[PDB]
This record gives sequence, C-alpha cells and structure tokens, in this order.
Amino acid sequence: PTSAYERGQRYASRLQNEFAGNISALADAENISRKIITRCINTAKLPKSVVALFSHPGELSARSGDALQKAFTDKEELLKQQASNLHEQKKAGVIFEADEVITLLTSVLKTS
Amino acid sequence: PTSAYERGQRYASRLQNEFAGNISALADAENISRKIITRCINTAKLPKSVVALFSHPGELSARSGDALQKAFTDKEELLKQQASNLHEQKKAGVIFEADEVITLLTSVLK
DNA sequence: CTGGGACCATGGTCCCAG
DNA sequence: CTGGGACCATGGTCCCAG
Ligand SMILES: [Ca+2]
Repeated sequence: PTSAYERGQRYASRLQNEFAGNISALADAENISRKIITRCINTAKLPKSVVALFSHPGELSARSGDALQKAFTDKEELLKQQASNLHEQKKAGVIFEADEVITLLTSVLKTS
Repeated sequence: PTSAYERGQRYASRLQNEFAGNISALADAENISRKIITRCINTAKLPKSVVALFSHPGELSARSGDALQKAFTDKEELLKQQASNLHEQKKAGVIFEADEVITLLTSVLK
C-alpha cells in the first residue's frame, strides 16, 4: 500500500491547509480513526534522511515511525546526525534491515 | 495478487501441477511460511457460493477462511445450504457485514 | 514433510474524560 | 476538541514432535 510516511505527508498537508488543523474533521473526511492520522502524520515528521535508511519507505511502520518521532522529540539533531552518521556506513556497503534500522537509531539515546 | 481467496487458487495451481503437492516446496518458492500457504489454499477450498456472500473477496481473511474450511470439513453439504439462506436474507433487505457472516456460517455448526 | 501453537507488530477502533 | 490506553483480528514467522 502507500507508505505510512507518505500517507502522513499527505494527511499533514490536508490537515494543515484544508482543515484548519481540526484532526477530528480530517479523520472524518477520510473515514479513518483519528489516531491513525496521528501516527502517520508523526512518522512524516521524521527527517527524509531517516526514511531513506529503509530499503522501501513501506519498511517503516506507522507505529514504529510515530514511536521514533516521539523518542527523539527535542533531540531532532541527534536523530539527524545519528542517521547521516549511519548513512555513511550504508554507502560503505554495510547493510541492515528495517528491524535493526530503528534500533541502531535509538541506540545513541541508550547507555551501552 | 491481493485477495486471500484468490491466492488460495493461485497457490493451489503451483502446488498441484508444479510441486507434486509438496507444500514445503512452493513455500520456499515464494519465500513465505507454510502456514500462510495452508491458510490461503484452505480458504480457496471453500464453496464459491460462500465467498460470493461477502461484499468483496478481500473481506474474507485467510485466517478466518482457513478457519471456516475447517469448521466444515466433511459437512460441506451443510455450508451451501447454510449460505444459500444467507443469500435470500441479504436479498430481502437484511444487510450483514464481514464478521457477522462468519458467525452465521459457524452458528449452525454448534 | 506437516499442522498445531505460542508469539509478534501492525493497522485499526473505540472509549475515557479534561 | 484531544491523546492515552485497552482491545481486536490480521498476516506472518518460528519452534515442536509425529
Ligand atoms: Ca464519514
């Protein structure tokens, strides 16, 4: 289907410049749960540099995207860095699937 | 493609004339767990008279299909009958959705 | 080989209650 | 209006022991 990220991207535009920011209204004219608009929109708030790490945008879950976006609130720069500082390894041939991508990012927020 | 039911017939074709009826094979052919292929195929073995009882083949999930086909192994003549009525009812107004259908089909079983 | 079962994240819904 | 939280069925993987 359509990647949560790209879904959110659209939900966002829709919500902002067509719905006055009333998410109730947006989730109604899409006949979908308010919380869905939310997860998606949230994921879409991640740097496009993070969606890339995944082979396919569809690899990033709406749940895991929303989760990552929260985990890095007021820590945007760390995310961006830890992403590009992880993209360099990707270019160097280094490969990891979606599952780990999300893990290697929240890693810099954990002790070991 | 898409529909659980559709994949059943799709998975069966390859299962039969291509893999001798060796599930483990086709399973490794289309990198996917055996349980999946079992599920979809089983949905396929269901009377088309039941599948066409849903608002769209995708409404009937592999999981509940596999579930149905099982709740009527050796009682298939009970299904068509059970399903036939359901047609009269949705014909004469009555409008049930995805879930309720599987209940109605399974209700006679107990 | 094969089906059964436990397990998993996910998309999604709906309710609670300022 | 809103998010949080409790829930649910799905598709799916994986191990278990004939
Ligand atoms: Ca509506």
